[PDB]
Amino acid sequence: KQAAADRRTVEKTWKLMDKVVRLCQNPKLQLKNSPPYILDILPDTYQHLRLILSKYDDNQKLAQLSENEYFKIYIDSLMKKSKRAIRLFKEGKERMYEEQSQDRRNLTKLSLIFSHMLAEIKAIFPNGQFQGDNFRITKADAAEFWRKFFGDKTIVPWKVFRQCLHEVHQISSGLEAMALKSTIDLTCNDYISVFEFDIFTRLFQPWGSILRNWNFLAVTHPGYMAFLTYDEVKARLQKYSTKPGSYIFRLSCTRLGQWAIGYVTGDGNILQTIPHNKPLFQALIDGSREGFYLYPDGRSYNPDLTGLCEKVTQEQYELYCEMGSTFQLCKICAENDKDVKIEPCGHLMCTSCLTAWQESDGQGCPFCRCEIKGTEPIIVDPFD
Ligand SMILES: C[C@H]1CCCN(Cc2cc(C(F)(F)F)c3nn(-c4cccc([C@]5(c6nncn6C)C[C@@H](C)C5)c4)c(=O)n3c2)C1
Ligand code: NA
Ligand SMILES: [Zn+2]
Ligand SMILES: [Zn+2]
Repeated sequence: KQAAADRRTVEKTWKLMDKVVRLCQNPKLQLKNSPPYILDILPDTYQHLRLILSKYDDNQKLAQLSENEYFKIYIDSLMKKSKRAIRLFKEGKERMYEEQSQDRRNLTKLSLIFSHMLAEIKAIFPNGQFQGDNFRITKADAAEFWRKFFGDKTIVPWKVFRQCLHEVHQISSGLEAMALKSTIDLTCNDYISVFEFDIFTRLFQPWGSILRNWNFLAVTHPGYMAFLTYDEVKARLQKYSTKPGSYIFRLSCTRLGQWAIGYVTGDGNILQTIPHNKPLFQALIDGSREGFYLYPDGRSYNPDLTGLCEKVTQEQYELYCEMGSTFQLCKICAENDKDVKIEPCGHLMCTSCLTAWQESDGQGCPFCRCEIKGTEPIIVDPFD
């Protein structure tokens, strides 16, 4: 239960956001020219929040806004992520100036989250006016699922979303559900908004086989490159500029919900194509037949995608989860955060899973089988 999003609460996010901007303005960091551009995202976020406040310009309008379920979650997540970014500079110290450090990698993860939060607030409050209850989900079969399970809700907890999604498309394991959460929950707030749902269903359409499309195209395909700028797509394909047909497909934080396929032309140039509102697997099948998309990431084997027209190991899901912010999530249930540490081994899980485990098997830790001498409540941060 988050606090009401009153004017005072909104302004606390601006004060925390101005601190993040000040910390990121250190020339040693070189963030002025560093995508997705946190020095442009936080001012844009501030201007959007100001635009919202101007549309709810009276006591009664502000009473409606502070009670808006989506706005309350937005302000609460913005406050939490800004604080996490300040905490990152405080603990990273000199490591914040080394571009390859894990502390700078964590700053890039937060930068992507702020970029996604900005696109989300602009879609849900276009021109500063709430339109979440009138949001258009692009795929009709996806729209029918949202309306069936969540009615006119603009946002739902991940816990509820996953359970309802399982009712239509079965999720086989805790690791798969964790991998899925990092893919849909772009703002890393433990909620799925209708906007995040619309992005995921556009990327992995058609709806009828959405988890098969996601497992194949994002979890196991060697051509998948996650978020990349065009300059990184070029650097990635530059080593293979001597092999026409080499290709990769990436997401763009300035074109949410669409794919960009970068490839080597017959004359050695690197060009890109944005497929239409049609499955990515059909664009890869078409381009393969026509000799444009032959070697994913420059490698000779191009997986047979025709199966998707008419298998994933636990290790693959674990590696997929690296870029995400799911370390705080219980690996067993993939719906509650880790809040208990087993002693002496130190494995972590949620309280419900440990209780369920002690009432079921209980013959040692569920991960290492070592004798459970004790338990200890803990708080886990996604960057641990
Ligand atoms: C715009 C440029 C800026 C400079 C840096 N480069 C390279 C870069 C760097 C990072 C990092 F770690 F440093 F922050 C990174 N994190 N990240 C990512 C984060 C959360 C989830 C995801 C998904 C995913 N893709 N594979 C696994 N999963 C969980 C794709 C989603 C639908 C789910 C990805 C991603 O794409 N990153 C790409 C990008
Ligand atoms: Na979210
Ligand atoms: Zn659990
Ligand atoms: Zn253990």
